[PDB]
Amino acid sequence: GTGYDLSNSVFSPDGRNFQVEYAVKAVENGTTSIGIKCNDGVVFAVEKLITSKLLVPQKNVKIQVVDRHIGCVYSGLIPDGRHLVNRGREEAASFKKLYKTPIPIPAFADRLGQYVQAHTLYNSVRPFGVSTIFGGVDKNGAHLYMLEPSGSYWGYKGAATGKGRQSAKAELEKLVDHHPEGLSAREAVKQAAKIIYLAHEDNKEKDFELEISWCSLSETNGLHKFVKGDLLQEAIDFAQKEIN
Amino acid sequence: MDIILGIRVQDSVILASSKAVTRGISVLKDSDDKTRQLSPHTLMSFAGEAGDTVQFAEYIQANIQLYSIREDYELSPQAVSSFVRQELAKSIRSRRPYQVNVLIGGYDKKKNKPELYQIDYLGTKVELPYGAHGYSGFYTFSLLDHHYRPDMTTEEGLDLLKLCVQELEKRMPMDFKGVIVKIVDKDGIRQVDDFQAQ
Amino acid sequence: MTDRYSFSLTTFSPSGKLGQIDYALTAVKQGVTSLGIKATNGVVIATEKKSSSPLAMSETLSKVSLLTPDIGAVYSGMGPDYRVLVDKSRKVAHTSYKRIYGEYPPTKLLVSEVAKIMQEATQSGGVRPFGVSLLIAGHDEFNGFSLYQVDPSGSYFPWKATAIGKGSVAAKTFLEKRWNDELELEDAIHIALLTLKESVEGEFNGDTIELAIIGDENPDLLGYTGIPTDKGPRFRKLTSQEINDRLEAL
Amino acid sequence: QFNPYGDNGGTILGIAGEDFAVLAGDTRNITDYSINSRYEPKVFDCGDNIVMSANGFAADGDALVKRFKNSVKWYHFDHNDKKLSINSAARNIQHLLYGKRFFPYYVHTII
Amino acid sequence: DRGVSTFSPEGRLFQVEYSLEAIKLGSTAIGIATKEGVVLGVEKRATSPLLESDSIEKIVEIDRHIGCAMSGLTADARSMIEHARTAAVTHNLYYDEDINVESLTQSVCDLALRFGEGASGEERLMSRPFGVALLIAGHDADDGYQLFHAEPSGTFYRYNAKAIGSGSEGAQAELLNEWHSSLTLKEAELLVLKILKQVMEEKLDENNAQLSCITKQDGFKIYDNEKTAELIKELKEKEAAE
Amino acid sequence: GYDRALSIFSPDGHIFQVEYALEAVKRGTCAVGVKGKNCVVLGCERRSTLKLQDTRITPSKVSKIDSHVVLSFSGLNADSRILIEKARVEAQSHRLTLEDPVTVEYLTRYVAGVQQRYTQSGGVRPFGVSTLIAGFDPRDDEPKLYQTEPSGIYSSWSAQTIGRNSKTVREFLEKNYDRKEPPATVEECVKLTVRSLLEVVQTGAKNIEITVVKPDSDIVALSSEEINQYVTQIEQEKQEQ
Amino acid sequence: FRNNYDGDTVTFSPTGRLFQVEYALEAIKQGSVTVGLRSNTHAVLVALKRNADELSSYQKKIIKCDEHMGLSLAGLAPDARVLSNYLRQQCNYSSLVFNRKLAVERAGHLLCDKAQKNTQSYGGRPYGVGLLIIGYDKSGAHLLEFQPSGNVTELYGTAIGARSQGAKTYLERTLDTFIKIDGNPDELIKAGVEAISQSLRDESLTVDNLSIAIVGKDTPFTIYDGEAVAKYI
Amino acid sequence: AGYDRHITIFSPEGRLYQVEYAFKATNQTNINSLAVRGKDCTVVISQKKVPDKLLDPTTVSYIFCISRTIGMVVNGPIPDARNAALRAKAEAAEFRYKYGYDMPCDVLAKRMANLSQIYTQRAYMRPLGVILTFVSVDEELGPSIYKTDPAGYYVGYKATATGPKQQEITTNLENHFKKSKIDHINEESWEKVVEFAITHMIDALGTEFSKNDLEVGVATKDKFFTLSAENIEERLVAIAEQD
Amino acid sequence: GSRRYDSRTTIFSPEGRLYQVEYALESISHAGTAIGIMASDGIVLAAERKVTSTLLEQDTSTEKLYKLNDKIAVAVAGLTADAEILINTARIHAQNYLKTYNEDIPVEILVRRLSDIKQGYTQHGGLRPFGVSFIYAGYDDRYGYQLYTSNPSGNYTGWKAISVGANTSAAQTLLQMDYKDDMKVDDAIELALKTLSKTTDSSALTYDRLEFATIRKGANDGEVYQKIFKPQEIKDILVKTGIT
Repeated sequence: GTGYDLSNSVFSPDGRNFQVEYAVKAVENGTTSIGIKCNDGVVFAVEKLITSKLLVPQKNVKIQVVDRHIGCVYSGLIPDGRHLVNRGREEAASFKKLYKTPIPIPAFADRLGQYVQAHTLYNSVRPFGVSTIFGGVDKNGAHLYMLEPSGSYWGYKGAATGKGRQSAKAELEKLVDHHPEGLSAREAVKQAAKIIYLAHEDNKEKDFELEISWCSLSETNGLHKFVKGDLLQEAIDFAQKEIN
Repeated sequence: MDIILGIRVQDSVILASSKAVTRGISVLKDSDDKTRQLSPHTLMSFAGEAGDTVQFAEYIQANIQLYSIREDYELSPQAVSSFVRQELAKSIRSRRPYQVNVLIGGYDKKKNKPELYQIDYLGTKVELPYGAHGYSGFYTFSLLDHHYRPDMTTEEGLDLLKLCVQELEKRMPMDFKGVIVKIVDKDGIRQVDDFQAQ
Repeated sequence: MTDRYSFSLTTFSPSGKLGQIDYALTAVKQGVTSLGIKATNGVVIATEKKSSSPLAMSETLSKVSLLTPDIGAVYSGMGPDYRVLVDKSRKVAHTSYKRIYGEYPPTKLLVSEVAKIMQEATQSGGVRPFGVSLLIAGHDEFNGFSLYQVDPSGSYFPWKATAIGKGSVAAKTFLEKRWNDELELEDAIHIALLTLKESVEGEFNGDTIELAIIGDENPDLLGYTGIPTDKGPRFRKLTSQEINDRLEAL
Repeated sequence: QFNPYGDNGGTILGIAGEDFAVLAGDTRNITDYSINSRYEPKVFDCGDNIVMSANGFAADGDALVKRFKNSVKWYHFDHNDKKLSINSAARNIQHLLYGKRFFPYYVHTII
Repeated sequence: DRGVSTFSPEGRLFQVEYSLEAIKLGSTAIGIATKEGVVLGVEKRATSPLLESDSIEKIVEIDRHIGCAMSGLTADARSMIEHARTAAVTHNLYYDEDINVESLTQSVCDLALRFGEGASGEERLMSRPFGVALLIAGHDADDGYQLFHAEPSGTFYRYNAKAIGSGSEGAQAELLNEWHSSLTLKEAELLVLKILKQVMEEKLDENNAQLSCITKQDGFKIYDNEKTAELIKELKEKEAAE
Repeated sequence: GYDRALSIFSPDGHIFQVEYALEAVKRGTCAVGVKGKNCVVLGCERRSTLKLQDTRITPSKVSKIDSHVVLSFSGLNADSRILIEKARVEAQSHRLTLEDPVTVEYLTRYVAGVQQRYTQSGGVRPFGVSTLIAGFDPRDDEPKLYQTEPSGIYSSWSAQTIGRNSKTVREFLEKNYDRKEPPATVEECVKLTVRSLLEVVQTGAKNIEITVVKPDSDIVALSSEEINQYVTQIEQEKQEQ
Repeated sequence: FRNNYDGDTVTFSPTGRLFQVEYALEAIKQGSVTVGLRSNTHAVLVALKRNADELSSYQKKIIKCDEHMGLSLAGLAPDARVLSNYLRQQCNYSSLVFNRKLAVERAGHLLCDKAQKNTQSYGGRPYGVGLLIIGYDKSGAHLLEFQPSGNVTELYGTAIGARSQGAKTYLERTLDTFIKIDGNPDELIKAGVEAISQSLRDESLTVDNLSIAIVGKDTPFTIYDGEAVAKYI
Repeated sequence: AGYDRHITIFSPEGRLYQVEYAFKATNQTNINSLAVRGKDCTVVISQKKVPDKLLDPTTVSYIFCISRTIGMVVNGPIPDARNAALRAKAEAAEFRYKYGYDMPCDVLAKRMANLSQIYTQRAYMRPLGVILTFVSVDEELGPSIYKTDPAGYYVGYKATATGPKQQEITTNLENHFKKSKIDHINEESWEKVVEFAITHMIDALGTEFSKNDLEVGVATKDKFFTLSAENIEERLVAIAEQD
Repeated sequence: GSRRYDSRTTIFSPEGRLYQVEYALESISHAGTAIGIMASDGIVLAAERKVTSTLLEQDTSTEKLYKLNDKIAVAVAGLTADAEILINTARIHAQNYLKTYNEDIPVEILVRRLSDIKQGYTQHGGLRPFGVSFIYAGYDDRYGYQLYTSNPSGNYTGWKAISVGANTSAAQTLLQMDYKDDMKVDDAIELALKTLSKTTDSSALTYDRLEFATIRKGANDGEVYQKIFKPQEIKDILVKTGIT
């Protein structure tokens, strides 16, 4: 019969969880966000749809930091993203309390992965309406991950989710092919700005604000920092030049 | 300690309890009734810790009255004493035990025979022709071993208790201000209001 | 999180039928045929090892299980539901009996404990009944040899001989003809191999058939010597060779 | 064995007038034979025209004043910014003190 | 089925909105607040002549300075009155003063939305909302004479005059024209008694209708049948005048 | 564990589980209570679906809460035992703490409070029981008669009936009971109780039980013959006309 | 469609929506209008209170959280009480433990996380009230708009409730004017009164109807009602 | 009545549809995997499919290292796979701490199958839509293959296969063991046992592999380890110089 | 959530009836007939075994007649497993009373307590009621020989002669026809066998399909004795009564 899409943990006749697939629809509806892995770090960028002139510029921060080396950005239901980062912050602090060393990125990825997957096992809980792009620099190199409402995550050379994910993925694939030797942290910030502007065409009706963050071993000492001031404007100009 | 006396004769149980309530230096009350009626044919006297003594007695009284209404039936003096023993047996291993020693005197309407039970705070129940708690037993038991007969009438038993009280007034250091005497038989429970000079 | 299923999943229908029990019994009917025969000096329990794949090792899957050194059990229906019941039955034999009386429970009491576990899976909140019927054979000092059948409802009956599973109707009819109250243990094993052949479609040998007996004490299976009162377990599983030798005299 | 209590000395003084009230107190904080501070305020303004000082064990004194100042704050939140009267404050402090009856604030408080 | 704390497409709680319908079936309760005092009046509504009408308790005392009237499922009010009486006495114990009428009403309304089958917030152990509305009337030194209308929704409004129950819609429209900011205590007494007579199915007498008032001097006082009967006679003579 | 809200509001402002609980009362055997000048009488009818019962041990309809208070009911027999037990425990608890037996009003207020609690608690259904609580206040000779219902609402009556055909017997009492002159004698108070039952019972000497409560813990239940003498006298009143 | 997926907050729709959250947003639009606006020194809350009858009182809309923080409500009053009391505790926790005035931005984070927990778990319901939080901290004046969905946004000026679009369009146009009203509380309030009058349709804002609150550089959060708002009518 | 296919309760036929649909979820990944026993080693081969170019291929894995000795390959969605992987690792560590020796392959399989049974009986827990294959060289049983499923069923294998094209690989292995008359691959070194597993994988599926198409896990005495892309490359060169 | 699958076992019908209680009574009406008859010198328990085979061991079988106390015994109609749960708790309650008061528990108190447990499943818990009807045969020093019955509703009544299970209407009519107040146990044994033989759904009433128990106070003792009849003892009395 039917009704398999009403309850969360219910398997449909084809072995699918529809409540999870319905949560992905909330992500696809959301704002576009990207992540680029470079030669010694990662760069996160997010679109910020300006609804009206009443919004205070450079205030409504979307990119969140976990611990001191991990940066998180998500698409879809913003409150659901904040809940996941809050859990991640507790999970990162729990690791550091017992093991002294800050939580590794592949370790942190599993910690969020198990927590999101847990919300697909019970009908009393709702799946997360967010896809989270996160990463940082640890003991052995940089890592980039993208998490799904299903709990599925993988390592990425370049990640993209949201409204204009297709336009972003196409631009990210161009970078992987043209740069087999590896992009630099300086180049990744400029390129992330361009990709967001090009992915904005799927939402070109509304004006937007750009927000970039980066974690590089040579540039930021392996700590997560926001791109501010001159470097931010340099990236915006690089994007505004190549949009025409 | 307070004086709690009990004697079972031919057709009744007689309980004698001291009237004095002393706190430290002063005798506050000289007319205290250290006994509670659990049922129409069962009476329980008590002595021990200042607060625990009345609190335990009223708690037992409430449970027996609750059973009497639920079943529309009076429990036998044996069944009541077994209930009291178990309550004290649980108490001794709790956080703060009841330090109460009780004498249960009742008339079994089914057997048509009087019964007397002695239980301490530990939960040690024993059936006796005569019983006393505290230091009263040190004077009275030898008296009752000498003068007691099972076929004695209620009047004979009252005379024997009179002989016990006179000894306790002579040899004991504490002034217990006399005793209140109650009779439990087939007709129920009545108080001897003339024991001051019987 | 938290089990929000605090209500019963098995309820009384307008007709008076308990649906989930009836359907659990339907699942037993689909299961492979297992049988049990009680003799004068022993009890035999047997079943077919339905190999899901020829690559799969049938030895690593025991359908006949030891509960106590004197009590054995076999099933028909759902494998996983049986396996967890065995673990629960083994533990309840210690916790509810052996750790109190210093000895293993009699057959009738261990069966009663298994029945309680299965009964609770019928009434308790947020569970389904066990999709298995069990045949429990055992021996104790004061009852002798006995055989019991436990159902998904929690109901249990003692038997002289019975079968459950696929062709339970046809097997019981054949058992009624061959059973008498003067059978020896070897005679009961002989009839067991005769009755089980009618249910088996493919190969009928010591590798496809699982058989165990509750008979005499085995001091060779005890593992230690010195205590006169300890004489060994009465439960013994027959090896692949021991079955084949008796299949030649079929 | 760990002793949770201590003594910080000092002395406070409260005199009521016909239309005024004073609450004085020395600014010296000490421990045993050593001086901790020559200026450490002991009398506090708690709002609603009420002054308070708890003298004895400094840690318990600070905790009590901090709990009372916060009790006045919540009194405004729950009762439409009503001014806490001196008799209402006194009754409230009783419950603050008796709340820790079996682990007392080691102070002599005056309002 | 459906949750007890489920929202409607209009933005309302089903169980709360259905609870208001139960109050609409209840007996009429009218309150009028004046500068001399607040007057409360209810309809007894006896189901049978054999029923002792004086046993009907729909106006209760919370404190000496606070009283309230109930309408709807009167059995649901018993725990609310208990909480109100406790909160008033507990405040008197903590602060050595009388509790404000606004503060008392707020404490009662803090129980209203405490319903659900496991709502995430605290521990709301109640299967359904209360089926009763309250008319909390009193006096304090800060705001003077007050009249509050407590709902099962958790919200409370202050009124100069309010009518709740069966004839609530017609009685409120009557209160709109009759009320002014200079009414005396006696004027409000006949006014409640007049409007009750209009909405009541039975003829108004001292047995099926009860009056009460809260003043600064005497406090909350329930009018006995002899005192009420004299006011009904006075109200009848003043209506027959013109 | 189980906290599913069974008793809930409906579109028209009704709680159906409480509404159907009164329908269970309408099914149960009729119970009537009348108060005179110095006594209260409780009368209950007995079912006749099966007749081979042992009348000695079969639980009677009128149950004593305390030595001075009694309780009769209508509806489910299983639910009533829980209400009676809770009332009996509270009766002893009041005697323990207040050092004074309960008033009829207070005991009624408790039983009604328990019933109301079951109408807004999760995982429970309301009691299918309406009760009649009668007796005398400690050291008081004024008769008392109260009624509770599944909804939790309680009130005092001069005369009240509950159960099956309670609509018919109430009409009788409404036109036979006068508040100016309540049955001043125990005899005429019992007569009015039997007369009201005979409107429903339809010739039942063994189907009518009468219990009389008097001041100062004086409760007595009438035997079959005692009640039969009233029925015989009442049947003559009709025939002499 | 909608009827099958609006039973509880735990259920997503095929399009990826939460209807129980969306219905909770409809409770705001039913509520009375309230306006928030700020400059570089002060922040003002102008709230239109609603009366049930002409005999009823105009229910309070502005709640004080701390000496430097406060908020206005639109929708369910008890849901506003729960969230404001929580924000009262959080402001109090920061002052007692850290001797630190809670930042207005962080106050919005705390209200976001608490409202989110009701939108993911079964049994619970979303809050049915929109909130406008103002405050002056270490980074100047602030204004935040809270939504039952959990979404909190920092704004220069905004309005929520019935007919709130009229006031919001005005503030979007007057943006460059009221942002520069520094060192003058009266003119910032008058700009908010001119904003709330743009949403008027039924009546005109009167004495016992108007509610104004202000917090700034040298102004602790104070609420003005009745006689104190007469010079702004 | 029609909710018998929504929760784990019995249908009129005595079936559990939620368990049956959990079995169907195992083939969602479209990945085939086989397991074979050597003379003193156990090898697992699994298909590795990386569709997106943006993915880091090193992170894409369905073979998990449970303990020092035991390895596990999974057929089904990765979130449920990692859920079962974390639990198996937690159970393996606890067993060693409590009982003083490394958990055997069959015991871990039984424990994980018993947990799968609980989701089959209890209503609030959904069954994990994954098939787990445990492999190790036990200190008592030797080379071991044990496989669990959503039903709570488990059994030992001489050799096994799992996936969409499971039947084709299964019959291919069957026919080899019917020919060889032995239950294992008679070879000393593990490299040739890996080579055998890749060869019979190619023959059954009818598809050629590159070094990035496969995923290998080798279990030996006291150690389980996974082969890198270059380790598989060396193995693919050896089978090429035979065909 | 889980609300969807809730049967709501403890709810009233529009008429004022309890669905699950009514359907549990329907379940018992198909189970084997159990009869209890009280005589002037004892009580007789008789029960018909439902579903029997030639290979069914009867010697060790006990499905309907259970021993709670040394003075109290029960007849079972309905689910055998559900009965044993209630029987176990009844045996414990009997021993708890003996430990507390040093006296054997009066018959009614044991019956009421067991009935109150059945009542609990009727009002709260959300679980199904026990599909069991009991016939209590017992003796105490207060009322003497007593016969009680209880059903899934939690209601209990006293009887002189009563039947539970299948064909109760037919069995009760035959009992009401031949019962007299001055009956002897031997007469009551005969009545029980005659009533069962006429209400049996099978061909003939044999010994292997019957369970028999008598509670008499032996005149040559002065104490109450319970006698659960053996397979041979049932076979004997079947011939003597004229059934063979």
